[PDB]
Amino acid sequence: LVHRILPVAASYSAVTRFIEEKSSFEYGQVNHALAAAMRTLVKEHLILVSQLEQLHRQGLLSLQKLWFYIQPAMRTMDILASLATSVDKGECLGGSTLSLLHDRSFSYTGDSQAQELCLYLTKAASAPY
Amino acid sequence: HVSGASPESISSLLSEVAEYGTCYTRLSHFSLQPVLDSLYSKGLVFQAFTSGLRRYLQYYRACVLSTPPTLSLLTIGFLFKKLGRQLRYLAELCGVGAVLPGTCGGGPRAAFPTGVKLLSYLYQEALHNCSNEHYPVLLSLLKTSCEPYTRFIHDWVYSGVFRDAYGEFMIQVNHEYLSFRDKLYWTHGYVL
Amino acid sequence: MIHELLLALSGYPGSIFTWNKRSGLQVSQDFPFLHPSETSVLNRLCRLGTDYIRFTEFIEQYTGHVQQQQGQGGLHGIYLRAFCTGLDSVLQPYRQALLDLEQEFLGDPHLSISHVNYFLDQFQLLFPSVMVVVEQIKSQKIHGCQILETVYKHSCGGLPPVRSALEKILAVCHGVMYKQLSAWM
Repeated sequence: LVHRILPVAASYSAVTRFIEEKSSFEYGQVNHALAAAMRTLVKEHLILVSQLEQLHRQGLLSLQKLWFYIQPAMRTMDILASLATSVDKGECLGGSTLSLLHDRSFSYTGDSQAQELCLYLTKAASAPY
Repeated sequence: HVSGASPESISSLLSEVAEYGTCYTRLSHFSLQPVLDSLYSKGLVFQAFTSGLRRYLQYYRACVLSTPPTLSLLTIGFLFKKLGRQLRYLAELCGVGAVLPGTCGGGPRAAFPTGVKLLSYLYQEALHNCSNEHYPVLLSLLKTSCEPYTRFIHDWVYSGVFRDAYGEFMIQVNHEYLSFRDKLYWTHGYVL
Repeated sequence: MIHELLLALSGYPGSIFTWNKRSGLQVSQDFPFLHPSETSVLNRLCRLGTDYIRFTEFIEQYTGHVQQQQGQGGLHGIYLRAFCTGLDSVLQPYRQALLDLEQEFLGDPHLSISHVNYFLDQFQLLFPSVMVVVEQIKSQKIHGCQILETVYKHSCGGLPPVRSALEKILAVCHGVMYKQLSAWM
């Protein structure tokens, strides 16, 4: 059960490295906006782990309750960590990472749990273009 | 042989719950595998089906957690019986769940319909079990499943835009249209 | 002998209660520790159980067993399925009762079998009766709506409990008929 709850960590350290490296002036005006609105989701992730700690302090949380509690943010991180691999993998910058955000938003057209996150990353990353 | 308060029927009773569990694991697996962003074998519509299935699996998981931690041994099974069959049925509805029933090997690996065929396979199964208690589960899967086609329809309806990846949508377009002439306009068509 | 019986009645056999397909449930009939007097009572109690197992097997056999794959009214049909959906819900109180007995045994560590006989003895009569309703269906290969009548003729039963019990099933089955008539009309 620890292993099944461990993928949200590999999708947290990989997600954070992309927000440091692709914030430099060299990567271009849009790659900066994509990571600057991806850093806001990391602040909210930290806000969740602080609430879970208070429940743990009162002896009122267990590994079966934690497993159900983190499921919503296991998905948000998974969409942010895959998208970051791709924007980095193709060395995309400028508009090559404003098309990759339009197309991924279509990929999930029925989900609405992940569609709102992507549709948001494109409103934020297309402000400079 | 030797056991701490375990007459065989307890093991047999434990075996029946187990059947339910095996399905959960396999099913949780069948839906869990996400699209991966490159599901060529399955269609856009197959990726919609799985998403919906998980929503059910999540609701199924929540009921298991809700169970009073304190309850009688026999009472726990009698409580979950309705659900236990409900899921095994859900399992068989999909080939995977049907597969590894336990009465057979994993070799059959029955092919699952995909594209329009899947949407239809479901509708027919809808009419077959319409009066049965298991029918509401299907209506739900279908409603969500049908969403992609509607968008396709809207895109090729209010708009004339022709858009597809795996060509699961029945209408088809060719390069004869790019000839842009009356004879080749007819030569370009749609599937039957 | 106590928790063991509830396990057997609940529908899972044990060595003391030997399931034989021909004999349903059957006691070994020979234990120097238990005198013959309690044996007969157990056999009597076993009868309710013999029927519980057969019913579940049948319900399991024709209900949800397949995703609608020579299917015919005896073999299958929306109506045949409806009979099964009802059979289990009519048998529900028997489940609740068995569950309740355990709570009392948890409550007290020494309750006679006779106490069991008394609480379960209202079912001792309803179960044999429901058996013929199904037995007629299988032998005559009753097909489709003809099942709706087969119960209705047994709706004139001289036991008030049985009448109420079967009536519930017809209400369930009518639902489908009302459902199919809901379209052609």
